[PDB]
Amino acid sequence: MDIKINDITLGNNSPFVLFGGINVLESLDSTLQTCAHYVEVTRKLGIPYIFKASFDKARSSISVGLEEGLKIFEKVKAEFGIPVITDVHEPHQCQPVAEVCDVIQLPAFLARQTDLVVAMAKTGNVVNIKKPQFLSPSQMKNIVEKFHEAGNGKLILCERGSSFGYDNLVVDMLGFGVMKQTCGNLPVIFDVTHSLQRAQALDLALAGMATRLAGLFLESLHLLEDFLIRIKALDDLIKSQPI
Amino acid sequence: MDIKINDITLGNNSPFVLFGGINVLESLDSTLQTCAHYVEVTRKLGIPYIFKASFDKARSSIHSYRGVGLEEGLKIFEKVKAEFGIPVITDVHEPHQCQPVAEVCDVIQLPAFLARQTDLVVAMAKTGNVVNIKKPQFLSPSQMKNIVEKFHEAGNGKLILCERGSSFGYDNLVVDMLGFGVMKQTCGNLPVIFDVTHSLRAQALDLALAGMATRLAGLFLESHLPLHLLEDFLIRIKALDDLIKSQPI
Amino acid sequence: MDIKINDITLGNNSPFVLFGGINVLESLDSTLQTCAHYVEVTRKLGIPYIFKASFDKGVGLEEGLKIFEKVKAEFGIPVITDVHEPHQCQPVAEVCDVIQLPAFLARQTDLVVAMAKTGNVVNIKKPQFLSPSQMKNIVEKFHEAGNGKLILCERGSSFGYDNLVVDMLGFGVMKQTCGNLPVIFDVTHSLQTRRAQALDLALAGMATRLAGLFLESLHLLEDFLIRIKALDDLIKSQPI
Amino acid sequence: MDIKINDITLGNNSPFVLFGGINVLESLDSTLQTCAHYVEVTRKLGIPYIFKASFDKARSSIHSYRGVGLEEGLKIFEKVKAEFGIPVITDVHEPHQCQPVAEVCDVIQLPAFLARQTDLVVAMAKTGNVVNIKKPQFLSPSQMKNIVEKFHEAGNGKLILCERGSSFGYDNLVVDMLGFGVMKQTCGNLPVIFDVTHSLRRAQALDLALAGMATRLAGLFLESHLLEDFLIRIKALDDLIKSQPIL
Ligand SMILES: [Cl-]
Ligand SMILES: [Cl-]
Ligand SMILES: [Cl-]
Ligand SMILES: [Cl-]
Ligand code: NA
Ligand code: NA
Repeated sequence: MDIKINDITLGNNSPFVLFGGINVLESLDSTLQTCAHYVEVTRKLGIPYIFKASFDKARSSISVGLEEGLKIFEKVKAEFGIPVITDVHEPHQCQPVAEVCDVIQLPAFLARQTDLVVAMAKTGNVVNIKKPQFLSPSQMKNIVEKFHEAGNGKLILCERGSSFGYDNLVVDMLGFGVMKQTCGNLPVIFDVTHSLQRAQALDLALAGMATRLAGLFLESLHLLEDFLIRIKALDDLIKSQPI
Repeated sequence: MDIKINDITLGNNSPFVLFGGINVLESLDSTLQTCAHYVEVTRKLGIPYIFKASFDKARSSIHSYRGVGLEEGLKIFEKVKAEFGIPVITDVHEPHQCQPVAEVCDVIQLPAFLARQTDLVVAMAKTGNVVNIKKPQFLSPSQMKNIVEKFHEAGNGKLILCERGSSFGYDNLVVDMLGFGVMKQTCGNLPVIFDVTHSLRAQALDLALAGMATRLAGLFLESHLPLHLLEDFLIRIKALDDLIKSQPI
Repeated sequence: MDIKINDITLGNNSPFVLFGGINVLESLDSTLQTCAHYVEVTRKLGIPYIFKASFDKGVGLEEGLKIFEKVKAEFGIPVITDVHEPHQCQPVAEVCDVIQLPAFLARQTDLVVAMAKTGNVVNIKKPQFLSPSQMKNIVEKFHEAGNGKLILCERGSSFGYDNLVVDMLGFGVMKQTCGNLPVIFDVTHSLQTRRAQALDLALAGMATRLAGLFLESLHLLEDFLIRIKALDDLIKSQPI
Repeated sequence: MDIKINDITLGNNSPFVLFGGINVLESLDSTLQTCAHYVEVTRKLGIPYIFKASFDKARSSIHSYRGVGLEEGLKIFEKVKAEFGIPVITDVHEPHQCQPVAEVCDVIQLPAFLARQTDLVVAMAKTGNVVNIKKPQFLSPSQMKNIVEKFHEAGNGKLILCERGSSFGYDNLVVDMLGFGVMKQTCGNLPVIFDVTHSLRRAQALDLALAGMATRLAGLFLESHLLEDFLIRIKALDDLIKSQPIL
């Protein structure tokens, strides 16, 4: 199943879409500068692009938030004409965030919170569902089920690694196919950035994209360019072969 | 460090406290009947007892009943306290809930999945209430100190640390019995309690006895084990706890 | 199921047996020194005791087996050692009451068969990568090769990289699926990924009701065992 | 570091080499027939190929056939080499097997369960042959350097590291795609190959094999027109990856 995000087509048999941006919105000018760089690189390589940012470091020490965050996203969308993606944490956030942000993201540790699931679904926006670090990939079916029961089928599934002992993550490359097979071939994307815990990012990205995926998260010599050239070469090859 | 909870002393070298009750508040009379059975059995055996329930929580389907909700839940907690004279514990998900819940409930509980969330931590801290911190299944025991430090910074030192197992492959939990000691040593010997119900019956008994062997402040369980085998179960736990606690560290 | 080892009754509802000794036999005099201490401590505590040692990581099988014979003569206790080769099993088992399948060799069917054939009691070291519900597959093999006198020895489970964790639920899974054969707990291996830690882990494991405790390890052993004995005595006095 | 295995160049920046064949040797006829299929497919695609089989090993039942044994097994290997002109690989379990096996078999393989058995390591090293070290599922990739050091101390540096997956809770194996790089960085860029079969459906094996090979590896190891379609896909990805300069 493909999802149309403005003029972008996202699907497991389409050319991969890059999701990327900043960890957390600090200011308008630093956001616009970061987004400009991604746009420039993706444009010249011909890779579709969706800008990503959080308005919150929710876990940091006692060390811009919603209304100002949305203002910045509005400007990003005006200047560059691309879609954006952000995370939501509470039901009450969903409708106002969804008014501006094309894709809204369910954090992996909140995936069981059915009140947030309902509030997200109700917006009718495209939703990115991050897989919990503890969950079998065949269990993503059950979260997909909830969204469908809540009346939203515009769903993206997002790998971010699995718990591996204490304080470590491994990515099970078999999980991609399991999610595609059990969840009706919804777009599957790979959060490489959060899976890592640094040519390691490139190895990981390439291994994941070798399984035939809709897209990838990457965080930004011209390292981003160098990575994307290689990922695009691999993606183009894989997508040119019959499934 | 011990924590006083009304007349109860909670401490890693005190007689274990039972935190027990039900999953979600659904009905007043049913709550009172279940609580009555806990109270009756714990009184019979001389075990300190704190009644547990959730007023609002996610279930396995989007429309399964989440509980009576905050306003009716606190009314039910009030009736439990008035009838039985015992402390109660409940969880919260959002900062706005922290004050109204803390006014009524003796212990407030930070769900394991929210335990790294700063805004909720600060809001819970500022109630001044005793707080039960559930250890996320994806967190190492030496990292509990980071959560404790946030609470300390925000002015609240009355903290309990609650084990509920660690992710082990897919869809599975193991409880590291060494984690208890790591939490004691790294978090200033705050009370450590063991949620055997969510760490998973012959099983619950084995796992409870193993955990309590390491010398813990308390045991945390839900029933709907089977309610009637509670006395059998608690007899064995109290036996072990009394033996362990009666020997010097 | 209980197993008789000479005068000892080994079983999940009998008083726990200690397996303990030295890593590798280096000399006769040394062996007798370490063993005498274990015997002296355990005798006064009333804890049945089986002396454990390897004959090669040191002195080799020829010298090793003479040493073991001397231990048995002097002290009158059973002994336990690992075997690595099918040919070794018969000669070793003439002397050593219990013979041990190393964890790394657990899938080596020709050793299993050669061990079974001796009719000796066998200690099966559970690999850290084997689940407790798969131990029944090793037990199957020994049963088909005609030997049912098996002890299952827990050593911890792989937990991410390097680290080990002991699943306290695995003890019960092994009892239920392997016909309640004696289960013992190698607390030491489980740790080498310390005094206070070994005590907590040993107490926790023995709280699940086990046949024995297995150590790869001013009066630390005696004081450790007092505590373990107290727990065990309590647990074993409770109806199952 | 590359390794020359007759006319084959094995290394992390060379075209991938296929290792595969049969589980245990039974007869000359049976062996030649399976090996012929591998040879035909790999020759048709221009993929270097090393035939694999065991002469003697444990099975999943105590009375399953362990294989034809050392003497007849080596006779069969000799004939595979003469008939097809390819290198072969087999595992050894005992120091005393190492010399005669190494007389015939181009690569000798250290089973994962024996990875830390010093006396076998030494005996394997002393043959001077190319050695394949199977990485235990309970050993981390940074632990492989210790095995490598043993071999080096015993005088043999012609070593391949073979990934097989890692223990992941109960029963499951996961392959850490990051472990390949760790092994290359810590072990002097010795050839690393991927045993995709133990690591575990054709669909599944394909995904996993492609993922591993995307990290840039010396070879692919199978414990076993289907093989053709599979290899066509692996070669496509390998050729692409290998054709680009290392970043
Ligand atoms: Cl709870
Ligand atoms: Cl959790
Ligand atoms: Cl041992
Ligand atoms: Cl292995
Ligand atoms: Na030669
Ligand atoms: Na040679």
